[PDB]
Amino acid sequence: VNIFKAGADEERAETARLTSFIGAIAIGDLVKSTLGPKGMDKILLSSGRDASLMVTNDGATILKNIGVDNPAAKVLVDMSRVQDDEVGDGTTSVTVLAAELLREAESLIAKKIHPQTIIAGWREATKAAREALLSSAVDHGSDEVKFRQDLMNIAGTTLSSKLLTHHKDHFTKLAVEAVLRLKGSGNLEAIHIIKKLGGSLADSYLDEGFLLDKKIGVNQPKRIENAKILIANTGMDTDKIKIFGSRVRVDSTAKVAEIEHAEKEKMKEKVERILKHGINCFINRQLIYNYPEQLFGAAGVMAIEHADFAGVERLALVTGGEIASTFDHPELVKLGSCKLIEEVMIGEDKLIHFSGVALGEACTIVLRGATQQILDEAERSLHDALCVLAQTVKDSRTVYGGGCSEMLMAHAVTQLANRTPGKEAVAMESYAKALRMLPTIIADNAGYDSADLVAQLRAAHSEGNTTAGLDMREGTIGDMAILGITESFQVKRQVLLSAAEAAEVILRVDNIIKAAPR
Amino acid sequence: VNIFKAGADEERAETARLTSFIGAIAIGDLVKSTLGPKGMDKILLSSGRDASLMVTNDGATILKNIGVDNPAAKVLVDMSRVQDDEVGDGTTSVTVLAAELLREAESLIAKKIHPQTIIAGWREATKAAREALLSSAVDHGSDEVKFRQDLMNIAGTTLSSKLLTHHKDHFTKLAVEAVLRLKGSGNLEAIHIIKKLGGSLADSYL
Amino acid sequence: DGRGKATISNDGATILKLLDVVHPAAKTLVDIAKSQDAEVGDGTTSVTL
Amino acid sequence: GAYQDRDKPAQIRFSNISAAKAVADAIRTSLGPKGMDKMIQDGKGDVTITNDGATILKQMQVLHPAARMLVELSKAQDIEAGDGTTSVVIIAGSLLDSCTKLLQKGIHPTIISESFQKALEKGIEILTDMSRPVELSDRETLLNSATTSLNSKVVSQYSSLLSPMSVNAVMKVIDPATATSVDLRDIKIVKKLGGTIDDCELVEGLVLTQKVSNSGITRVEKAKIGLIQFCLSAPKTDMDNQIVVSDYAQMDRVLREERAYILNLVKQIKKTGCNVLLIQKSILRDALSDLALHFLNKMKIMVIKDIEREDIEFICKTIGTKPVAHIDQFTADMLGSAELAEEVNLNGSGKLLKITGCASPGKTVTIVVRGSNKLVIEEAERSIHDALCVIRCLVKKRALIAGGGAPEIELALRLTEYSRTLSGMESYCVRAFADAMEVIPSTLAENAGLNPISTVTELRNRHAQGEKTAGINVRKGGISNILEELVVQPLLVSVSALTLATETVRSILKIDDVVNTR
Amino acid sequence: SLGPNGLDKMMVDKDGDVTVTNDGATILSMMDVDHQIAKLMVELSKSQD
Amino acid sequence: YGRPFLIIKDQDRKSRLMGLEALKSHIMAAKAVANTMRTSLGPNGLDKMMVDKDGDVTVTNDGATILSMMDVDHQIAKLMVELSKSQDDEIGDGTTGVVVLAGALLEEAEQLLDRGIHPIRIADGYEQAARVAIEHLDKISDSVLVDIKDTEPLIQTAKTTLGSKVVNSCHRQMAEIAVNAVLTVADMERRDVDFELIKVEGKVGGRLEDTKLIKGVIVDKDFSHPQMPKKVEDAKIAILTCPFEPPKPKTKHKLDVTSVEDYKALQKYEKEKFEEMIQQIKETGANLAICQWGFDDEANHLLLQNNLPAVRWVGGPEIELIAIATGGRIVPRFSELTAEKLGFAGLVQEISFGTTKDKMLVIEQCKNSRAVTIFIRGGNKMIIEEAKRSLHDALCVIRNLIRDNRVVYGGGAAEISCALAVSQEADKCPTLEQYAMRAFADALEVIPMALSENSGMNPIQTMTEVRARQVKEMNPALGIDCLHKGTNDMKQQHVIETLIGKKQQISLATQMVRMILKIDDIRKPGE
Amino acid sequence: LSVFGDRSTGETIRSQNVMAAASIANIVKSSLGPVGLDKMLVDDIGDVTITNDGATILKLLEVEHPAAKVLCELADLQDKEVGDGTTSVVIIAAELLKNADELVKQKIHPTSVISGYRLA
Amino acid sequence: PRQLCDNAGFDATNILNKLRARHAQGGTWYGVDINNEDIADNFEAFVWE
Repeated sequence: VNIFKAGADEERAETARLTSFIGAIAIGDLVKSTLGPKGMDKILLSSGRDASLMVTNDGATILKNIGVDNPAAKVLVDMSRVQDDEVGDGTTSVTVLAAELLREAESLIAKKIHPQTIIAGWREATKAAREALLSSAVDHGSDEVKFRQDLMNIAGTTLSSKLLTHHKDHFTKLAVEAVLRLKGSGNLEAIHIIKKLGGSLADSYLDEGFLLDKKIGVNQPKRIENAKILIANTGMDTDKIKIFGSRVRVDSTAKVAEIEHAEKEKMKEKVERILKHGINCFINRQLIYNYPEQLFGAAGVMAIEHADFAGVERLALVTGGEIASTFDHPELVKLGSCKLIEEVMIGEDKLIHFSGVALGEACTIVLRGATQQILDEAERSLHDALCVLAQTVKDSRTVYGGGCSEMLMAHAVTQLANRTPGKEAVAMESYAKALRMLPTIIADNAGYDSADLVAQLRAAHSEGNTTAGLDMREGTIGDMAILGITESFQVKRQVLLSAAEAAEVILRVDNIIKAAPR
Repeated sequence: VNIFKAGADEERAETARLTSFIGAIAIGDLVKSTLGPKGMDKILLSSGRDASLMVTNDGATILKNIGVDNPAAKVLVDMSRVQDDEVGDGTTSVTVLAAELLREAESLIAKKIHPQTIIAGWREATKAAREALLSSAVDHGSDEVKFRQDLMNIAGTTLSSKLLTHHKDHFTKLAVEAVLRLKGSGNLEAIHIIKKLGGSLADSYL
Repeated sequence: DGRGKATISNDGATILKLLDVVHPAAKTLVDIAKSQDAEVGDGTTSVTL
Repeated sequence: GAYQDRDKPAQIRFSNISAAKAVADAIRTSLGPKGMDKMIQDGKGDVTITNDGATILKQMQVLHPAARMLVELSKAQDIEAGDGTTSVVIIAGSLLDSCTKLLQKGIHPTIISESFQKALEKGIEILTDMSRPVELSDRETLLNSATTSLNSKVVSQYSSLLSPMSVNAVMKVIDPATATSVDLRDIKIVKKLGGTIDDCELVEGLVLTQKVSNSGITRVEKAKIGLIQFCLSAPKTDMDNQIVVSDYAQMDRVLREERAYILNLVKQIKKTGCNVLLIQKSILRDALSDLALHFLNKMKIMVIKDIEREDIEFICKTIGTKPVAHIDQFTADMLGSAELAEEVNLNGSGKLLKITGCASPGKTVTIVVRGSNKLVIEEAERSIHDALCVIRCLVKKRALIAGGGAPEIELALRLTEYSRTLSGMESYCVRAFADAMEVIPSTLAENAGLNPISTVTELRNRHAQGEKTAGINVRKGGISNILEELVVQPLLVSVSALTLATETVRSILKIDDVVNTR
Repeated sequence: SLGPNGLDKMMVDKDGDVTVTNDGATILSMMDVDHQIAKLMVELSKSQD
Repeated sequence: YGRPFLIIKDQDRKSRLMGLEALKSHIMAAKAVANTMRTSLGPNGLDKMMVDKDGDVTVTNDGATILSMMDVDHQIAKLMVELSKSQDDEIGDGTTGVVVLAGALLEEAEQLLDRGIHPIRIADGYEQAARVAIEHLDKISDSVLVDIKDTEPLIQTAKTTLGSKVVNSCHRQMAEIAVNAVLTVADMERRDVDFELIKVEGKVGGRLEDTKLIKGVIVDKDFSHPQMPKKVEDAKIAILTCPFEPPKPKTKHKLDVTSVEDYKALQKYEKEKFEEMIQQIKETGANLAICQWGFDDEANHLLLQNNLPAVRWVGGPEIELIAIATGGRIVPRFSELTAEKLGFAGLVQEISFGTTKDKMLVIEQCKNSRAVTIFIRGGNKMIIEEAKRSLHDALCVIRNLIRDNRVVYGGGAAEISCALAVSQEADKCPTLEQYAMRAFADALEVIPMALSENSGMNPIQTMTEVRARQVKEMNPALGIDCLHKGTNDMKQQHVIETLIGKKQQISLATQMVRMILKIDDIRKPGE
Repeated sequence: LSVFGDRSTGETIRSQNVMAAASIANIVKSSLGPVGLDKMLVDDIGDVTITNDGATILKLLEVEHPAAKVLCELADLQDKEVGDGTTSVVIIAAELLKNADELVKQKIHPTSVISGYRLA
Repeated sequence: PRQLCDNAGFDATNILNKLRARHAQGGTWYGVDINNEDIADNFEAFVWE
């Protein structure tokens, strides 16, 4: 008998199961093409935004901008987004990996075993795997040679998936140096990522110093050398007033006349207070009135206004200056100092150059290239590429990729699958088998015959060659240590852990119910 | 560029495969439940015929009465109807068997091996199985005691899936005597089937 | 045609006969083709030009 | 061998190719000395004529995503070169045409790009070889370059007059020494409806579209100019102020004193000796007072209100006169001077301000456009603007190449043998790759209406020993020494075009699917 | 949904939002019933929880 | 002046596309059809499934059927559709690729158009290229005229022609099935054979191998009377048209009975007539009778009363198939039949072919018979239908072979030499037809690429090697190792094909594409 | 391939523009010379306007086709330049258009036409 | 002939300018050749109507 309002649903444990799995399978197979060193990338277009469209390779954004109704899928989309905010790529991996779980798990539904068991064994199976992974990690501490050596190895692995892949060596240095410029700070915001059309992709780079996309004031010096720098947030164009809003009531225009003047003196002395710092460069995120600027021009002192907090962070980071206010104690405030500021023109615009910077703490990467989406996705690539890169600094331990490690886990479970004996062992098989599908998919998009290679790759790991991996430029097994196909342990850990949970939730449900949409 | 008339379709080798494959699997899983000595049966109802309906275990009839859009499934329905013309039950087995053949074949498509090869092995694989199948045959010629003894055995096996199963013994004699009446004549039309309500099923007789 | 039966032609008079004209004066042109076609044939093509 | 299961990508690829080819072929008509401008009517109802493809494409309301990138592609070329936006896209599509060719030729797209990556490396090498280094001081070759760009659009009507105007303007704004990348925005364009394209003018000085505010002062000699920012009206504070009236003598005292305040204001201005007034917008608050104008006109002072904050740098860049925002700062030391300035009278009554002659020569300059059709004026400046751009592009690199397609046929020829040299399937790609370049000369003879195949092959046949100097002539309608035809373009132009296309199509190949979004 | 081996539910909000849970009250909380006695159960568990 | 005016009614909805844009548009349409068909060729090819408007389905590989079932809306497509139909009834398969030849040619043809090249010359050169192809082809053509009684060139050719079809399961048998069938019914004195003499008969059921040609005729009719004995050994046969009832002169005729004795004599005659013809046939000495029309239930029993089984309601064509296969005649009268007109055969026996069905009748005639039937058994209706067409087509090529006993090893070697033969001319071509040459030659190249792609191998790595061998060697007998056999000697591989098949095929294609190139403008009525 | 609109190319629009131009000529061809006969327009609601000068006439006339506006635009400048020739000028251009296209109407290269036109 | 050279894509004017000029005195049956793309005695070329 009808219970809910019209437009409400109740699917119980067969229809509920299937549809959850169907879209999930749709999620996976829609995106499998995009990961793998020989993977592809997708194009996303707005319904109507004058075709706000994005060619994209990262599934998370691919997941981000796709509207899907399957609630279980929306779980996965958010699931990756967490991972995306975790490591950026492998969203590629994580989602598709979780799918094969689901696809294969459904097979056992055909096998008709209580899923409560499936949770248990995989949970057990996972427990062995993450430990098994942990047993395979590699550290490199003060070994700056090998550390920095491997550090670039990590990048290209992450990078040899996006459109920039034809220039991996180039950007490898870029990210490396920039990341080292972070000096153990992880704040990616310390790196600005300036994009502008024009130039080849290869022409993109990172400045030795800093650049700014703002306008100079009135005819202040365009170029400044051995610069003294000041940063503030004290508004000038917004004349400094007394927030409560006192009136000014006067009998005579003389009184207001002098007051306009009085404000002028009030304004003027404030600058001379600024100037008392003996600083030839000043900046503010505030818009600054031109009259004080004329006083600055009267000083022959260059200044820039209205550069938002983020760059201000960058400037303070790169120069060590302390963004300040009211400047009352020049000795108690440390300025910013740089060797040179000059105006350099790029593409179509003059950009604000900061040569000879005090601190390499902040940085900004020049992006020359071909397409908004190219520049956009190139932007998308690096931010994640740095994203792993910082955690690599954060946790300087590594694992070899190229599917091999994942196979090591599967083999480990394959063994524990036997110490199981029971129904769970089947799920142990299922879990391990699903993992082996991932590199198969990679070999798939590489167009080589996966079937033998995984079987052979299983053999060597079953033999014990934990470093034998997969060739992505010739399609065979190989020594990743020789080939540097490595990545963060934390990455694949979250990869495994999150999918494991994702598996848990997707199975545990046995009825979906949709309210009538408003 | 549009080529056909409106409402005409063209699905190529993923969509074609996909929709074809689900239908077969749906067909199988629609019919799997009915086979087995502990098998079940379904209800099929006319949309409107004063609800001309038939609870049924024999899927070919079930296959006959279902309106299906998937032509490959519609292919399968043709498949069984032939079989029912030949042996009547086992349509059950044929139906689900092919679907699982198909379902697994899809996994080879998931395994991404060329279907042409997929054809070749199965054809060969078919060839040996029947050969071995034949090699497993057991004749029974003049051995009337065993023959007749086996003769009834075949029926009950066939009989121990339809509702008569709680009375498999009874009809066992029924048809056995009925068939022995044919003196080798293969014309089932010689047997009449009068049906009428009243009496228990056991009270039905020859 | 609106019936869907396609018809190719190199003889314009045939093409014109296909080309169901609604302008009157043009039909005269169409008539000429028939005459010349009933007389001598291609160049009916030319005849129009 | 390996079996390909899915074809959705391949067809999706083909879809893009068909789109791109359709797009380029549509644009194909407009190019070169025989280029043919096109027209679009906006859905909002606007109407535009254009010969430059980029503007066509920015007018293009393309539905299909791929060419939208191609549209974007040209904008970078426009942000790079200015013409060949014409040429570049037809190169782009032609590549995909052969890229289509290879697709049913079964070759995996990835290798194509690297083959193209190799293919470009040869060409950029070759183009470097064939170019002609030229110092910037040779005015005529710049002029030779100029009309070569110019005889591509309608402005060819007064090309012979237009080209010198352009180059001279560049010379006046550039430094002929640093060989830097001087911005064009320091050049002003004046779209003045009416007149004749012949009557389009250069101004070695300053011109403002706005109109005077004085009735009686029309022409000024030996003008001493002043630009003032602070308003000239009733003094109104940034914060809330109000005169209170409670007594008798408040009336006139207020009444008299505002004028007195205004009086001294003007009195100081006259005391400075300036004679021409510049007033910005003060839309936040009061502007120039009517009363002051009464005084200034009584003081017989040229005056202009409503000066855009954006232009102010250019103007002081133009006039070399720092503005003033406070009275005390307003001083003859900053007072600019001009030999003459006044408002011209055209359009019957479309009256315009002119400032010729400045004691401080700013690098900047302005450009006058006259002519009948409103749309033709806009297209003219587009042609003028790009005319500047290519010169600046030429300023970037002191190397010169003949236009008229000769580099392309050389390249394809040069590619033809090098492709023969290279073994592997890559040869075909390069074989195809060269065959892509084959299109442009064919397009010329098309727009020349000449037998393209006979000509271009003969162009190849000659060019087998008829190197880059020789090529198809438009004026004679045959094949001749284009250098002797003085039809020459800077190296980077095709370089950028060639480079930009290469990266994009590589990105084109990596596409496999488009997913409709929310 | 009861017991360690119980298996829980996923709810879909009117605005397209989702939730997976086992807490029966919350299960009923997200549920949009129309039958009156059903609502009593919903508040029943809610009051109980 | 400027103001609206009507030239054609519905001028609003009279759309019109002209020139190159229309040209390419057709090319775009053409490629779709090409890409539609590419997969359908060759032993590794995969066939399509069509769905009828009345909801029926059909799976097939014969492109003619595929297109015949296809409902397009683009007009040029229909030209392609009938094109294949024209080719099939002309030769047969090869239709497996006939259109594929056209469009790829058209696809590259546009490449010339993209070079601005005028279609007229493009029409010109390809035709010359076509003539070039055939005179090269027949020069390098092999012949089976030189063969002895052609038992197993044809078997190979049948084997070849069936490797494209799903009936390849036991196709060797069916290869034998056809060759016996055709040789029996052939007129070597004529070089022709009517397909009417062939009776296709496929009844669902049994295995494919249960398909069996019948040196005789099978009847979809049972016994006139159920008590009539199922088998008959001797075959003294009567072939009748006049149904076993009172004759009735079909001019408006009626009797006007008046008296008692008027009733009785007719009543008396009523039975008396039946005995007469019952006597009449009996005196003929036949053993079995057959009637086209009806029986009277009375005389039927009376006919059963004298152990003379007959067949009632026999369709026309078959009766003569009976007659000629028996050598027998058709008599419309009882009196005029004599034993000489009687048919004779080896055996007639009804078959309870269905496990649960009514039955069929077969006539195992044992003498020579210019008509014959094939009986098909198998598991699916469409499978029967696929077999029939496949079997039907295999007949034609042997018939086609009957017309011309000169063939070439198939497998893609043939045309391969041609483009090379074409290409060699292209150097002595001179001008722009020179471009036209390599264009079509390049156009011709696709078919092997279709094969190897359907073979899953690298198409180009294959043919490039394939050419060079046929470049290095002079033997034009190296095609595509379709079934993965390391020998390119398709002659030894026995993959062979009649000269005409390709000969008509490409020659057909050329003329069509000529028209295809020939048109520029279309005025489509709005629907 | 553009949404919300097709395109026309070559002779079609070429001829179409000529029809647009000629129409405008025929719009005013009766208002010139010492025998010119004035034009008048019932506006939409009876506020009519008799006038023989095209620039007013053109200005007051709704136009949708682009090039016609160009002539419509062109005349006003002449109105902003002369005052009459409104009797003549627009008639001149389209006729100059008329024959020019006719040469093009066979094959003649437009830019080739322009140069002599410039020379003219 | 002008249509011909268009349908042949030829510079009919130069041909025509050649055509009329050579048709001043030099011979009646000179005319368009498609393949030679220029004047010829089509009569001796057997272009006979």
